Amino acid sequence: ELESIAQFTETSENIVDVVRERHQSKSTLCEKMKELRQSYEA
Amino acid sequence: GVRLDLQYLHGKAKFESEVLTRLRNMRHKIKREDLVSIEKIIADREREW
Amino acid sequence: PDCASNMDNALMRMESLEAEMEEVTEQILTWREQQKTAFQMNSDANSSCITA
Repeated sequence: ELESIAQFTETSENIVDVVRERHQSKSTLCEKMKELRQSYEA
Repeated sequence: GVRLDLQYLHGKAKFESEVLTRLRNMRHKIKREDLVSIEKIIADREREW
Repeated sequence: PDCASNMDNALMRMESLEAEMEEVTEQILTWREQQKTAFQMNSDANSSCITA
């Protein structure tokens, strides 16, 4: 139980860091996908 | 006595496995249907030119 | 509760990065085949003018 509550906190904060790096690490994915999009919208 | 919800955990684990599968299906379709259509039509234009 | 709340808030932004990829794939493929209808119809149109 206490191993799994520890794992739940660690995993929940790891996922909240990994998705942050996918948004903020570089241009970023969230930037270059909108640059690409706006080419075909144009 | 705090409870971890095993049905939410398994529900998101399933749905992320379905995201990971949708991404693989899109990415493999691009690499069998779309790019093979494109690279053929390109090379058949260039070899008639 | 805040661990769960922030983790679902992360996964919904990963789900949102799938959704932007498949729509931009369909934008690229929609435009690819749009252009070919315009290029085709110009060949039929100019072929008709020879008749005059």
